[PDB]
Amino acid sequence: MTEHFITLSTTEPNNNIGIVKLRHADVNSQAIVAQIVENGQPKNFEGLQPFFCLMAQEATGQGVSEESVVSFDAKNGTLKYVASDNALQFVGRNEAYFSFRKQEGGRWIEQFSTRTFHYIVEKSIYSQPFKDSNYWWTFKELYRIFNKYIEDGKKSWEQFVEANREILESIDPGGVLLAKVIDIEKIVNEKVPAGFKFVLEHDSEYQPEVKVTSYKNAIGTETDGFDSGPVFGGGTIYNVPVSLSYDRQKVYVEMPKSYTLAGDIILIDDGTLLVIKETQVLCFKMSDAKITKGYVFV
Amino acid sequence: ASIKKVYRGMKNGAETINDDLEAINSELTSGGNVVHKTGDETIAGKKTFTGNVEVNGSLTLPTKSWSGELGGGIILSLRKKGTTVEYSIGGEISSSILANSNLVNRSVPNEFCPRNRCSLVGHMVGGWNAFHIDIPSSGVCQWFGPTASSGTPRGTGTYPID
Amino acid sequence: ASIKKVYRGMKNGAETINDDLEAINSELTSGGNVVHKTGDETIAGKKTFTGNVEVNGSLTLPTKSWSGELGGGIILSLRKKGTTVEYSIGGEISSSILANSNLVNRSVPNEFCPRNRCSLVGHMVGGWNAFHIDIPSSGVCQWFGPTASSGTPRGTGTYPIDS
Amino acid sequence: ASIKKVYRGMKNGAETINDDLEAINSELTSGGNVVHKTGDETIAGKKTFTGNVEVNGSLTLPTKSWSGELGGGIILSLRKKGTTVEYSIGGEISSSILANSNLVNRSVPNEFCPRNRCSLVGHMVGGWNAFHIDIPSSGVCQWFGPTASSGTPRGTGTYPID
Amino acid sequence: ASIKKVYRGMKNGAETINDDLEAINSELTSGGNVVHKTGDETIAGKKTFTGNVEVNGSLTLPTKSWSGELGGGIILSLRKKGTTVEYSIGGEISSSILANSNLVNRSVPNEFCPRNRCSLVGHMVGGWNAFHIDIPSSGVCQWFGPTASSGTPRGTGTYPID
Amino acid sequence: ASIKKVYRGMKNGAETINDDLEAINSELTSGGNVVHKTGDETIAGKKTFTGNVEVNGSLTLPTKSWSGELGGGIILSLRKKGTTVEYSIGGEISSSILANSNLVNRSVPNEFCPRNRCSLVGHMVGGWNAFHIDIPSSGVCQWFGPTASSGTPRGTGTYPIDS
Amino acid sequence: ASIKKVYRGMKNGAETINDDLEAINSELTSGGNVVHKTGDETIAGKKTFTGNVEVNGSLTLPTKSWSGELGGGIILSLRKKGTTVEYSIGGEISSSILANSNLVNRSVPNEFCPRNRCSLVGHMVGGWNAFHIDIPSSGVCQWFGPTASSGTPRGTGTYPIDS
Repeated sequence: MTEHFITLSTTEPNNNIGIVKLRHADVNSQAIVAQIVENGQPKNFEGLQPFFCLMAQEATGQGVSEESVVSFDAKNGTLKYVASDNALQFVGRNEAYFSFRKQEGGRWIEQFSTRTFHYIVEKSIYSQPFKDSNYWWTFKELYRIFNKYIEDGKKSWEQFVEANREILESIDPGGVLLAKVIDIEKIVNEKVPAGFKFVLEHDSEYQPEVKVTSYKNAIGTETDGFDSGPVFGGGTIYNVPVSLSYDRQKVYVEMPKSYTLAGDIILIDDGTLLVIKETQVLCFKMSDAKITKGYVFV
Repeated sequence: ASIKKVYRGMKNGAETINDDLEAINSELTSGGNVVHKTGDETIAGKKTFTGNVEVNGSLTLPTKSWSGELGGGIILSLRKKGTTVEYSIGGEISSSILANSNLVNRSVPNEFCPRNRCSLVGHMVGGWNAFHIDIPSSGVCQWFGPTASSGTPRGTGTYPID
Repeated sequence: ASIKKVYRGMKNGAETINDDLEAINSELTSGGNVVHKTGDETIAGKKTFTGNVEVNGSLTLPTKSWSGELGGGIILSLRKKGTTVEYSIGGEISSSILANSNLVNRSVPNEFCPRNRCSLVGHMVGGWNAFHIDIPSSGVCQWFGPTASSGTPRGTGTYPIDS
Repeated sequence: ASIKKVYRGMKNGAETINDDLEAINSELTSGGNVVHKTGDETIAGKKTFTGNVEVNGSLTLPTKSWSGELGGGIILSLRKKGTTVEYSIGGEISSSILANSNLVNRSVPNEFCPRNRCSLVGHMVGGWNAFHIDIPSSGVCQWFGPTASSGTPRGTGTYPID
Repeated sequence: ASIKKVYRGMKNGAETINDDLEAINSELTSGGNVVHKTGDETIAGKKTFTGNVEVNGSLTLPTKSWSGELGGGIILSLRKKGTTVEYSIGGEISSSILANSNLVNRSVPNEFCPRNRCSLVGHMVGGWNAFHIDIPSSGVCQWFGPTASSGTPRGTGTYPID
Repeated sequence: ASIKKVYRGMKNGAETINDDLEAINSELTSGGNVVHKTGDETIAGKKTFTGNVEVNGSLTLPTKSWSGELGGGIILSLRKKGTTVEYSIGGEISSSILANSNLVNRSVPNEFCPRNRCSLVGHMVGGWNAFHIDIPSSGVCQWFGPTASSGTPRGTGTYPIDS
Repeated sequence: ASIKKVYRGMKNGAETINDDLEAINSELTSGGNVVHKTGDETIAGKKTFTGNVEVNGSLTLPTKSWSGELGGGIILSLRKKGTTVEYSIGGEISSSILANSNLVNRSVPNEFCPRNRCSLVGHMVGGWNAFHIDIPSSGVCQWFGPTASSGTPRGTGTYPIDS
């Protein structure tokens, strides 16, 4: 993270000497490293809690801006204050200082403070207001509304399905059946190896292990040429559930109905075969044997 | 001493004052960062005593010992104590040592080497024979006596280092 | 310092505190159990000075003196100063002392006896004659020079007592 | 420590006591008239240590140096360190010095002169020759060796003053 | 190794066992009270090796040295290495030593004295002359050669003590 | 260490593990089959120390003694200490022993016999006379000195046994 | 020993603990980085034995051998064992060797050279003749006997290398 080094005094009449410049959009990066000095020697603020006191223009009161400094060494008079979202809030030429107090029961005993230093906050693209849809906006405002749409949208949809489902299954003695069967059937079409059938011919006299994977927009299979697809090098890869059946030099791979794809059969030099239909690719990896032929079953 | 602050409208005021006075008075008898008239304590820093100092017990100073055969069979035993090194000549002359010659068998360490050239007066067992060995700033001792082949070297004393 | 206890509802609250503060402050300047920068005080206990010590006055250490004729008119004056004993050879040789023989007239006390054998280099008045007397841990001094019957022995220096 | 008087019906009683306690506590750590375990401080008065004193650093004592030709070409270098004076014999014998005669060229100053007669044993470069010089309370040194006209005198050690 | 007790119905049992096993395993590689195959360690107690011991580095044993003129000008240099003492004959015969006579100048210390009488064979420089010195349990050496008054004695070897 | 086996579904498992850990930890401090930094222990097997070995106590080695008259009143005392044998020549010559002749009274045992011929330098009591006896691998010692009938043989040292 | 970590909700907990205890107990009997009471093992590092050490078997030390004709026909056989070098004098004197002269035919290597000057007592075959050869720190041996032209040099013993 970014650090700003300052050697602040309590005796030397500086008033304005020492600038700290940072931006509005700087979450947890901007840090103030200060050395506290009194009469040329470091002052020990042991038993006193440090505070970042900010005198913001356009936002004054009794507690203009004050926050406890967490990282500090009172033995040597050093502190590290990380700029909080409240300190970044006030864009413009501001004044700040560090205070050290000994508070007990509401009322304070002792409180000594350092000289004032300039705390200048520069605008960000997030702070600057912009014109969108005929109205003037700030980022935080628009980001809040969009995240409300995304979260209330999800909640409204999960309630839509829940309420709709309960019309069919909860209000009917035989309607529960229709709902349940339709869901089971779909799972069996995607997770159970029953629908799709494929034959792999090999050179081995034994039972070679076959692993099947399905993926879209693979290398050099995208519609508009190389690197034209949304996910470069292949999208999501699905490990296809398989039911293996063996005969002499023939492996029968049963797969779910959803993985049914009739395309071009490409045989690679080793124990690897692909079925490519435009963007959709079905991969067959065979161990301890060499694929000679591959074809679907009717 | 670790003391608590006293202020107006303080809860347990009389208790705080008493605890602060007791903490202070405790350091007046034992412990803390103060030298006492009684007890074993460690003192740090450059202390200047303008008055007269009297020691009834034992005075301990940094001690370092060294012994080695300088040359020809002459063994010198050295013991450093502050700014004064105590020498002890011993052994037996085996080989012939020339007059005003250098002893090259063993050299005196730099921590025992004096600023000025010191002479160590010794006596030979047997007759009325006397000898002296010079220690330079380098540490390479010299036999300032006449040419001798046999004899017993003896002599104990002190020599300055600064 | 002798201080009074402070408690709630104390008759004379401020008075007691004042006397306690004055009693402590009195010990900060003079007396008590603390070592001061001014005045003559007695200190007890093992004091280890890690820093540098500077003395402008005079340093005093335990002192004990002894004098006696070792053998054949040879009187040795000894004075102990902590860990170093100062020797002084005097008198005049009356009787004949043999070469490499022990002086049996009077022995050196144990409090002056060193751990290791120490040689005391001396000079005879008149000639270029030199001699050395060895002091063992026993006490009986041994004349390591040649056979002599007459002469004036002289020699002053220091010898260690510990090793 | 500079402390204020505490009395009944005192204006700002809490601040008076607190400042008195803080002033006393400050002297318990640094400064004041009390000797501390840390920091460079100056101590005055006759301090008697009944216990055992241990020094790890350096011990400094009043030092005074003197050098001069006693007589016949013999130069003696003297250095005082408390109650012990360190001697160093050097130079070359130019003129004839008689046996049991007084050295009249330069006398030893009274501040270096011991109460009793001290014999400083030395050795002549080249042979088995030894010599001793007696120093009385007056300062006039005496060559107790034989009648010598040439030779190199050497000898380093320590002699008591009291 | 410092291990914690394992009991039934123990809160955070998984951590306790792992920490106990790791503490034991740490002592199997370095430190503890056990001797390891690697690292510099100190071993105490009577260790009996029934097998064959092989040393590739250096073997260090308790060493004690002694040197002194036995009689007539014969200096013997002795160095003990546990149960074997290394002797070295040197010097020059100054006074007449009788045949089968005792050397009375310096006696061999009891720590160097053997249980049985040992003969140390030597050779005289410049001639086909040989000599032997007998050392008893007492320490008083005996010259068993002929009545000699002058010559250079030499001889180096080893002799048992037990 | 004698430890119990830990398995799934073990009755009173907490006690079992604790007892096993305590039994192992006991062997880490004292006893067992491991060499400790404290206590008297017996070690077996070929131990090769590649590093430096330092002994502060006493080193003990296998010892075997032998004594006997080699020939003509010449008694040799031998003692083995690992790979070095200590010799001691004693007695007095009674009969006449020829020059370069073998002593046939009693031979040196094979366990004391070296691989190579070793010469034992000795000295005759009375004169500057010297002699040496060669010990071959056979055992029969040979007098390499001149023809002698009387005299006292003496000599003590060490000789190697291996090459 | 290689051990697996034990944690909350671990699959095969009882199995892991047992295999960890068995792995540790295996190193307590044989192998690992620990010295045992039984078996042949290699030890590295500076080991300091404060107690008494007893060896019942054989003690092996680093060995280095050298042999050469020093001068005039005298061959010296050397064998280094730790801090002690075993010497063996042999051969036959061919050329005339002067009294107190240096042997320049072959020099003793620096690894065999002692710190102090050692004398090797020997005996000449034929008579009561004795000789000694000095070995300095340089390596150039010196014949300390009288002027000899013929004879058989013999002598076996030991000499220190360190002082």
